[PDB]
Amino acid sequence: AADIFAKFKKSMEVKFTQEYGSNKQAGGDITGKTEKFLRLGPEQDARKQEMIKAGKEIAEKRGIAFYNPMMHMGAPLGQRAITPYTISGTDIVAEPDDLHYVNNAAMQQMWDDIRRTCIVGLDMAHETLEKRLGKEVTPETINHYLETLNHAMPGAAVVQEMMVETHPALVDDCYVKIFTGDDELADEIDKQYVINVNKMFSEEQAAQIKASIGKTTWQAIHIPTIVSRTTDGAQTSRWAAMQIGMSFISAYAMCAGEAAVADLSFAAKHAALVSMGEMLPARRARGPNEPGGLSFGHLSDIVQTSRVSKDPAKIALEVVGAGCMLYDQIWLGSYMSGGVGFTQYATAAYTDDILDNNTYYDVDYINDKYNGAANLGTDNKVKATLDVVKDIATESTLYGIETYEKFPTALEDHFGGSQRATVLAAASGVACALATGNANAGLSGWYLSMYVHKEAWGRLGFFGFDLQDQCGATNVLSYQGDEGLPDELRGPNYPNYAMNVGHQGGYAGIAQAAHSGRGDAFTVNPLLKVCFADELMPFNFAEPRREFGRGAIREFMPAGERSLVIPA
Amino acid sequence: AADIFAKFKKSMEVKFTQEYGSNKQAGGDITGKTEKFLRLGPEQDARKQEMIKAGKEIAEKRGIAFYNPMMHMGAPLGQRAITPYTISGTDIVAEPDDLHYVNNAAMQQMWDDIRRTCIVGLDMAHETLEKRLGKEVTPETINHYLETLNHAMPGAAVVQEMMVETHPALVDDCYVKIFTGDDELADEIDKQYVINVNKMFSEEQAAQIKASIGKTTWQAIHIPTIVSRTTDGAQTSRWAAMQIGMSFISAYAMCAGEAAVADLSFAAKHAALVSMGEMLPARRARGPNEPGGLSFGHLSDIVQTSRVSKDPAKIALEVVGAGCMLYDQIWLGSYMSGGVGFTQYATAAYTDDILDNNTYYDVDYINDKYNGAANLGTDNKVKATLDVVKDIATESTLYGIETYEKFPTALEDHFGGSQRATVLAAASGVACALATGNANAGLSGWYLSMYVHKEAWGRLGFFGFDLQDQCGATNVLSYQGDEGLPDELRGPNYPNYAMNVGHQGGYAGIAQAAHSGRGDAFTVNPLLKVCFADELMPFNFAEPRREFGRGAIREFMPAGERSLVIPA
Amino acid sequence: AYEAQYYPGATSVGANRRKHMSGKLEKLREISDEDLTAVLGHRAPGSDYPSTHPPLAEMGEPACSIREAVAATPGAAAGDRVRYVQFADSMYNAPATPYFRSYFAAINFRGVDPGTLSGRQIVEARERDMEQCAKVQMETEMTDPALAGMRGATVHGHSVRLQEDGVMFDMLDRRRLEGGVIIMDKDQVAIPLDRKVNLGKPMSSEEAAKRTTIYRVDNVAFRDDAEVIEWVHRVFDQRTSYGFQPK
Amino acid sequence: SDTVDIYDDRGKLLESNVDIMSLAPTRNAAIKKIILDTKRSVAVSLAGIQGALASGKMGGKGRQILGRGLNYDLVGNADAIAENVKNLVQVDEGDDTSVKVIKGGKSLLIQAPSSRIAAGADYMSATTVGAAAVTQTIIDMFGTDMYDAPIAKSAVWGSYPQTMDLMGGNVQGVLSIPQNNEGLGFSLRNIMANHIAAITSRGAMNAAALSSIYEQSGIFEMGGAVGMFERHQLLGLACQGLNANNVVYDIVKENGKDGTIGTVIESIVGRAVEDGVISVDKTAPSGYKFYKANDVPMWNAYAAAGTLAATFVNCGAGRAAQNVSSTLLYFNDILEKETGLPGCDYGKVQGVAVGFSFFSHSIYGGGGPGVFNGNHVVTRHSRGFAIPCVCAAVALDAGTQMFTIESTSGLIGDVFGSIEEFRQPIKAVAGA
Amino acid sequence: DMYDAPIAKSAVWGSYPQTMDLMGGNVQGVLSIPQNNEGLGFSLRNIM
Ligand code: F43
Ligand code: F43
Ligand SMILES: C[C@@H](OP(=O)(O)O)[C@H](NC(=O)CCCCCCS)C(=O)O
Repeated sequence: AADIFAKFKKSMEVKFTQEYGSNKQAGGDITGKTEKFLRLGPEQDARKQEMIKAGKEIAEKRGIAFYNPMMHMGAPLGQRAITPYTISGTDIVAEPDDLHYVNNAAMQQMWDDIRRTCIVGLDMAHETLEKRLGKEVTPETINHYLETLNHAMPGAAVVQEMMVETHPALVDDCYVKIFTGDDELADEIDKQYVINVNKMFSEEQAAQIKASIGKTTWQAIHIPTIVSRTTDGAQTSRWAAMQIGMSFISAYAMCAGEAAVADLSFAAKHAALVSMGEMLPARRARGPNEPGGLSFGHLSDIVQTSRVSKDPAKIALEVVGAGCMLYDQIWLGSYMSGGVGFTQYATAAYTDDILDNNTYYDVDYINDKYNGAANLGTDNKVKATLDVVKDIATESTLYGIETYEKFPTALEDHFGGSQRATVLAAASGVACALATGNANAGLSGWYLSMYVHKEAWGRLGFFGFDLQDQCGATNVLSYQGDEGLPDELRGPNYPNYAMNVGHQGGYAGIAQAAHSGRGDAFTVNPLLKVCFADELMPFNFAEPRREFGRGAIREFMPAGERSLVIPA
Repeated sequence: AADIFAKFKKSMEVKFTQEYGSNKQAGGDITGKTEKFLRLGPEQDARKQEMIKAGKEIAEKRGIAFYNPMMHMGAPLGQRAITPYTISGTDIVAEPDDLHYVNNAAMQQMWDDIRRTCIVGLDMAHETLEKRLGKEVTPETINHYLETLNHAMPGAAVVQEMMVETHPALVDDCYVKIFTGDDELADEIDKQYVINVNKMFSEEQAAQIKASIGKTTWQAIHIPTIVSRTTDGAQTSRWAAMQIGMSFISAYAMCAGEAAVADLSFAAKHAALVSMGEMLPARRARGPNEPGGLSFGHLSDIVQTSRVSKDPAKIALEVVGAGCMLYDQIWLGSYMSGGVGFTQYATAAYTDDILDNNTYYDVDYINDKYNGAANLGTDNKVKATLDVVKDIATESTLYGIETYEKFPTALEDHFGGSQRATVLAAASGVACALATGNANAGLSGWYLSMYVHKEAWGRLGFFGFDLQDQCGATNVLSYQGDEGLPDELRGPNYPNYAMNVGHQGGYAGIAQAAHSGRGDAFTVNPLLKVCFADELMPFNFAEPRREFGRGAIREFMPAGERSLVIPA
Repeated sequence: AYEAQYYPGATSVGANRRKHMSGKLEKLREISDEDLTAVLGHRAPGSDYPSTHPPLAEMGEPACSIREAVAATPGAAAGDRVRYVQFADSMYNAPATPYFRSYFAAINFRGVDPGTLSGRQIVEARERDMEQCAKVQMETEMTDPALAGMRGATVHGHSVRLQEDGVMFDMLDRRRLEGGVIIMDKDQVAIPLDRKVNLGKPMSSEEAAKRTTIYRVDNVAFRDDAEVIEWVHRVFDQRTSYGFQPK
Repeated sequence: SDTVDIYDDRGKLLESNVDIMSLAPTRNAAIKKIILDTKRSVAVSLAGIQGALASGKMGGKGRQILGRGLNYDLVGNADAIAENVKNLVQVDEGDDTSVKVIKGGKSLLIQAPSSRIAAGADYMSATTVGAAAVTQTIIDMFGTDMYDAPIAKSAVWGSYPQTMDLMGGNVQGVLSIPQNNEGLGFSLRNIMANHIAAITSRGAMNAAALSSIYEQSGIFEMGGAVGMFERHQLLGLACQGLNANNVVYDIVKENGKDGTIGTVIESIVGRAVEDGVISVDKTAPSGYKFYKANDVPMWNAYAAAGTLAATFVNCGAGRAAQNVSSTLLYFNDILEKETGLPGCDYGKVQGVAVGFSFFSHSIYGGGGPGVFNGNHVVTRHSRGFAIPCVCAAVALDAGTQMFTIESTSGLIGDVFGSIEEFRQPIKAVAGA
Repeated sequence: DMYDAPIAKSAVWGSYPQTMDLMGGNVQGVLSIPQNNEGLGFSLRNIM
C-alpha cells in the first residue's frame, strides 16, 4: 500500500533525518549508505541525561554504587546517534528507554489486566442452587447477586461481624461483569453489569459468538491490580472463587458454609473456570494465568482490534504488537531472564511502520495474484498448499529484504538480525494465513521466510534464534504427540517455542490473521473475546500499540498504586 | 513476667475502655463479662467512614456498583463496638483495617524484600575464570566486578551498543552486596559492598556463622521491587544470573558470549544458587521464591531479631509475628485464596501482647521448674521427653486459657477459636522449644496445647482448623518418607501444613525458639542470616512487628512505585 | 453387649458431657412442628418436604449389598433436600459446646452430617431427619435460648461479652428477651417471620453453670480435672509414640 | 504372620487362612495384575473426537477453531477403527494388546501390551500410544490432508503440548499425568473417588476394596510399608478393604436398621475387648476405664474397619455422600473418647476428616466427596485408610450431588467398569 | 531416640517433603523425580 509505504518513509525521516535530543541528526537522505559518528555518548539523549543524574544522586544518597554509564566497557552508550521510535500507525515519537516495560506503565498495566482476569460460568452455580437448595434463580436474584458480588470482589465483607476490608481507593480497578448467549436473559440483567454482545459486536460477529457459546452465562472477573502485583497469576481464579462463594451465601440466604457451597467452589475453581493460561512444567514452574501459559489464540482474543476493525492486516498487526511486547519484553525478557532484557527485540515489530509496510505490500500481492483472497471473506480463501506458501512467503521476504536494502535507515533501525527475522517472517506468516484462513499455513510461511532470509544474507538472528526455526517447517504439520498442534492452541510452552525471543508475538499474529482474513469473531475462545470487550478496563485492548505510546509519553494511568497509604 | 502482664492489661484498656473513633467505649472494666451493643454500624470507625465515602464516589464515577456496607446480610459491620489493636511490644495503636496487607505498605514490602532476594556463590565463578581463561581473581578484580554489577543489576548495559535501560529512579532499591567467611578477603573488598559479619553479629554468632560457611564468598542480590511486582518470585534467580553474567563478561574482558560464560550461568542459576524457597506441586503450582516454598527455618533466618536481641522469647515472638503475617495474610489469605482474607487470624499473634503474656509466663515457669532451662545457653537445656512436653505444654495452655477466662476482653479480642488456638499453641510450642533446644519437641508441645484446648472448651478452631492438628502429634517424630522432617526444614509445603491458617507462623516461631534458646546464630541457613543483616533493605527485618505498625500509620515508604512515569 | 462410657471426668462438666453424648437430656420446653419449621427457614410451615431427587422406591437403586443392609432414613427414602440446623453457644456457661453437640448428633441420630467450629455447630441431614434432631436440641437442656442461638449465618457471639440481660450478642438480632421470655421472630438466616416464636424463660446464670459442658476457671476449672487431663496425656503419648513406631 | 479369612460383599467366605503378607501389592499376583492393567489401559471417546472434528471445539473449555471443520463418521466405523488401532498399539501379533468398542461405537477401551509398560518408566505410554494410534487411524481412514493434520491431531490430543496434559482431548485412563503427583510414589493415589465408584458400578464394598488396593499400592510405592510398617499396612488393607473375617460386613448388618456412628463404635470396642486386642489398663476415680492395646497394629486395623463400617452405616442411612467427612472425624474422635486409645492412623484419619469436612462444605476449594483422592492436598495425609471410605460414600449417594459419578466419570465407568477384576476386586484378590 | 528421629530421617531424605525431591539428601538414582518431566513419557529422557 502506497499509504503505508509513505508512513514508513516518514518514520525513517523522523528517526534519522531530524535531530532528537542533541544527536545532531538534522537532514540527510533515508536511502544513503553513510553516517557520521560524533561519539557524543549518552548525554545526547534527554532521557539518558535524566537517568544519569538520578543514578549519581541515588548512588551518593544510598551509599552503594548504582547506574553509571562509564561502567560500560570501552565506551558509554551512544557512540552513534541515539534516535527515537515512532509507534507504528501513530505519530507518537518515543524515547527508546520509555519503551522498556519497567519504564512503561501501559505495558505493565496490559499484563496486569490479563494476569488479574478469569472467566467463571454461572449456569453450574445456578443449577447447584436449584438442585440442592430448591432455590429459584431469576433476573432479580442474579441482579442482587451481582451487586453483592461487586461489593465483595474488591475485598469486602457480606457475612461475618468485625471484618477488616481492602480500602476501596486501592482496589478501584476490580469489578465483575457478566455476558450471556441468552438474549432474553441479557435484557433482564441490570445494564451496569452486562457486557452486551449485541451492542459491542457487529451483527455477524455477535451471531458467531452466540452460536459458539449457546445460551450460557459467564462472569468476567478482574481482581485488584494491587493484589495481582503482590502475589501472582495463580491467585486470580482463587480470589474470584472466594468472593463468588461469599456472594452466593449472602445473596441466596444459604448456610454460611454448607455442603452445597463446596459445589459452588468446585464449579468456580475448576468445572466452570476459564483461565487465561494453564500451568507450566518444573523447569519453568509457574501456576495458571502466567504469560507462558497464554496460548496464541487466547492473546488474539484478548486483543480487541478484531471487534472494532474490518481490516484483516490491521487486526493481525495489533496482535503482533501486543504479543511481541508481552511475550518478549515481560515474559522472555523478564520472567524468563531479566536485566536490560528485550525492549528492542519487540519494538521492531510495533515501531517505524516497517512490519506494516511489508504486510500491506503482501495484502496487495495476494489480492492481485489470488483473486482478492486477502480481503475479508470465507469464499475468497485459497486452499493451503506448499505451492501457495512458497509463492507468498518468498515474495513477502524478498520484498522485505529489498526494503531493508534500499533503505539503510531501516536496516540500521532493525540492527539485530533477530529483529529483521521477526519482521520478515511475521509479514510472511500473516500473509499466508490471510490468504488461506489456515493458521498452520501461516506457520509454514513464517519458517520459509527464515530459510530465504538465511540464504540471502548469510546470517539470520542471534546465536540461539532458529532452534524453532530449523525444527519449524517439519513440526508445522506433524501429528506426533509433542509436535502436532494448530497454531491457535500453540503458545509459549509449545516445546520448540519455550525459550527464544522474536517468535511468540509473530505466532499470535499468525493465529489472529487466519481468522481476521475470514472476518471471524474470534481466534480460539469466544469467552475471552467477550470478556475483554469492555471499555471499563484500564488498558485499551483495541489499540495495544497506541497504548504503548501513551505509556511512553507518561499519559497512561495504571491501577495498583499505593500513594494513599504512603508518606507524602 | 510482670512487665508483660501489665502491658497486656494496658492493651485491653486501650482496646476496650478508651473510646476509639465514635465507638463510645469510654470507661469500664477489663475483667467484666458484659457489654452494651450500640448498633452504631461502620460509621463509628474513622477508617470505615473514609472507605464508605471512597466506595460511594468511585461507584458513581465508574458506573458499576462497588464498596457498600449495606450489602452485608442482615446488618452492616459494627453492631458491636469496633475497637483497635496495639502492636505487641509497642505503643502503636492501629486501625483494624490498616493491618490488611492490601492496605499496608510495610507488609507488602516485607514480602517484596524476600521475593526479590537470592544468594549466589562467587567461588565457583572465580574457579571458572581461573580454569578456563587462566584469569587471576584478586580483591581489585572483585571490586571492579562489584562496581560493574551494581551498575548492571538494576537493568543497565555494560556491553552492547544502543541499549535501553531501566530508569534508575524506578529501581533504586536494587543492589548487590557480598559477604564472606574469609576474614582476609573481607578486609580487602571495598566496604560499600560488604556485609561485615564481624560488625553485624556478636563475636559468638559471627564465629558460628563463619565456621558454618567456611571461607566461602556469597552475593546477596536484591532485584527491583518494581520487577518483582510485575512478575513473580521465580524471576529473582534468573534476573540475578543474567546480570552476574554480563558483569563477569565486562569486568574480566571475556568474549561477550563463550563456552566459559555458560559455566557462570549454570553456577549462578543452579550450582551456587540459594533460593528463599523451592517450587511447589501442581495443585498449588508456583516456581521458587514464593511463600509456600519458604521453610520455617528460612523465615527464622531472614528475620534479624536473633542478631540484635539476647532474649530467646523476644526473638521467637518476632518470628511468630513476621510468620503469621506473611504465611496467613499474604500466602494463605491471598496467594492460596483471596478476598477479605485473614488479617485478624494473623494479628492475633502480633497484637495486644496476649501471646507475649503467655510466652513470658512460660519462660518463668520453665526457669523455676527446670533450673533456668529457658535462659540463653546450651548446657542448661533439658532433653526432650514426653514428660517434659506434657508438663510445659499443659501448664502453658492452662495459664493461657485462664487468662482468656479472667479477662473477657482478651476472649473478645481473640473472638475466633482459631486465633486462640494459634496463641495458646505458639506459647506452648515456643516454651517447649525454649526448654529443650529441640524444635520438634516444640511441635509436640504445639499439638498437645490444641488437645488440651479442645477438651477444656469443647471447641477448637474453624471447621478445617485441626487437620494438621489431629495428624500433628503422630507426625512429629515419624520417620516415614512424607511424614518425617525437623521443624527447621518444614514449611508451607509440608503436606499436613499446606492448607490452613493459624499454624505456619507458629511453626516458624517454634523453629526459631529452639535456636534462640541456645543463643544460636541461625535456625537453618547462615547464608540467609547474613544476607538480611543489612540496614539498606527497605524493611526493618530486626523489628517486623513494629514495621507492621509503621505501615498501619502510613509511615512506611515502599519501593517500586511508578509515580515518576505516571500522569501527575 | 458393650455399654458406652462416653467421656471421662467426675465433675458436673463430666456428667453434662455424658448426658449430651448419650442423649439423656432433660426436656425443658416445647416447640411446635410449625414453629420449628419457621425458624429453620427451609420451607413454609406445614408444607410438603421439597425433594432433591426422586424417592428411592420410584427410581430404584443400584445392586449394592450395603444399600440392601442399611435402611434408608425416612428423609433419604423420600429424596428430601439435605438442609441444616446450626447453633452458636456462649462460652459463658452455655449448656452446649460445639463438639458435644456434634457427638450428640453422631451418637443418637442416623444419617447425619455434624460439623464443629468454635463459633457454630451444624447438623446437615435429609430435611425431615434434620428436623427431628433440631427439635431435640431446641426442646432440651442442650439449648439455653439466651446463651445460645440458632444461626445459619453471621454466627458471631460465642466469645463476646454478654448483654447485661444475660443474652449472647446476635449481630442480626434474631431472638431477644421480651416479657421475661426469649422470642425468636426471624429465621436462622435472619429473614423476619410472620410469627413470634416463644422459646420460654432462659436459665439463671446459676443453673447454666451447673448444666454447662464447658470448663471455666471461675466455675469448674479444667486445671483441676486430673482425670480428663490424664485422658489427653494418654492419647497424646500414644499418638506420638505410635507415629514413630506402632508397637 | 497374621492369617485372615476373606469374605465378599455379601458376607460369603472366599478364601480361608490367608497370610496377610500374601496380600502385599509386591507379592499378590492379582493386585499386580490390577496395577498392570490400570497402567496399560485408557479410554477413548470416539464420539468426542467426532464432535471436536466437526465443530472445531478442541483444546479446552470455551475453545473453538472456526473454519476448519472435518466431518468424519468415527462412531459408524468404530469396529474398523478399533481394528486399525489394535494393529498400531500392539508390539507383536498375538500379544496382550486389546482394543474393545464400547457403548455402540462411542468409546474404545485400549489396553496397551504389557511390553510397553515393561519398556517404560511409568504408564503414560498407554495414553501416548493410544492417542497416536487413534490419530494415525483417523488420518489414514479418512484421508486427512497434511494441511489439516493439526486439526485431526488436536481433536484427539487436545492442547498438548502447549498444556502439560491432553486438555480438551479425548483420551484418558484412571490415573492422571505423573507431574500432578504431590509426592514420590503417588501416581496410584491420584484416582478420583468418582472414578472408583463408577468402575465398581456403585457397589459400596467393592468401591472401598478397589480403592484400598490402589491406596495401599500407593503407600507401598511411597516406601510407607517397609519393615514393621508392612504388617501395619496389610492388616489395615485386610480388615478395612477386604472384609477380613467378615467383620466389616457383620458390623454393617448389626447396625444396618437403627445404627449410628455411636453404635458402630460400640460394635468395634465390644469386639476388640472380646478378641483380646485391647484391655482395661486403669479405672479412673469416676469409673471411666482407660484402655491399652495388646497389639497396636491390630487395634489400628479395628479402627480402620470401624471407620469404614461407620461410613457404610451413616452414608448408607442418608443415601448421602457428604456424610463421609463427618463419619471419619466423629467415628475416630468418639472412639478415642470412649477408650482412651488412639483413633485410626493415630489421629491421621480424624485429621484428614477435619480438613475434608471443611473442604467439602466451604468456599475455599475441594468439592463434593467424589472429587477427592489419595493425591489430593486435602485427603492424602492418612496412609490409605480414609479414601476407601470416600469411594464407598460416593457409591451410596442416591442423588444429592452436583458432581455426580456420571458427570466426572461416565467415560471411565463405561470403559473400565466392563473389566471384571476392577468391578469385583475382592474376588480378584481372593482368586475367585 | 524418637526425639532425634527427625534428624536421622532427614540426614537421608533431606528436605522431603517440604521439597518435591530429596533436596540435600543422600539417596539418588540415574533418573529424576516424575514431576520434572516436561512431557508425557519423558522420564527416561531425563538423564544428564
Ligand atoms: C553478551 C551477549 C551474549 C549473550 O548471551 N547475550 C548478549 C548480551 C546482551 C545483554 C546486553 C546488556 C549489556 O550490554 O550489558 C542483554 C541486554 C540481556 C541482558 N542481560 O539484559 C542482551 N544482549 Ni544481545 N541483545 C540484543 C541484540 C543482540 C545482537 C546485536 C547485533 C548488533 O549488530 O548490534 C547480537 C546477536 C546477533 O548478532 O544477532 C547480540 C549479542 C549478544 N547478546 C552478546 C553481546 C554482543 C556484543 O558483544 O556486542 N545481542 C539484538 O540483535 C537486538 C536488541 C538486543 C537486546 C535488547 C533489546 O531488545 O533492547 C539484547 C539483550
Ligand atoms: C462463610 C464462612 C464459611 C467459610 O468457609 N468461611 C467463612 C467465610 C468468611 C469470609 C468472610 C467475609 C464475609 O463476611 O463476607 C472470609 C473473610 C474469607 C474471604 N472470603 O475473604 C473469612 N471467613 Ni471465616 N473468618 C474468620 C473467623 C471465622 C470464625 C468466626 C467465629 C466468630 O465467633 O465470629 C468462624 C469459624 C469458627 O467458628 O471458628 C468463621 C466462619 C466462616 N468463615 C463462615 C461464616 C460464619 C458466619 O456465618 O458468621 N470464620 C475467625 O475466627 C477470626 C477472623 C476471621 C477472618 C478474617 C480475618 O482474619 O480478619 C475470616 C475470613
Ligand atoms: C484445597 C485446594 O483447592 P482445590 O481443591 O484444588 O480447588 C487448594 N486450596 C487451599 O488449600 C486453600 C488454602 C487457603 C484458604 C483456606 C485456609 S483455612 C488449592 O487451591 O490448591
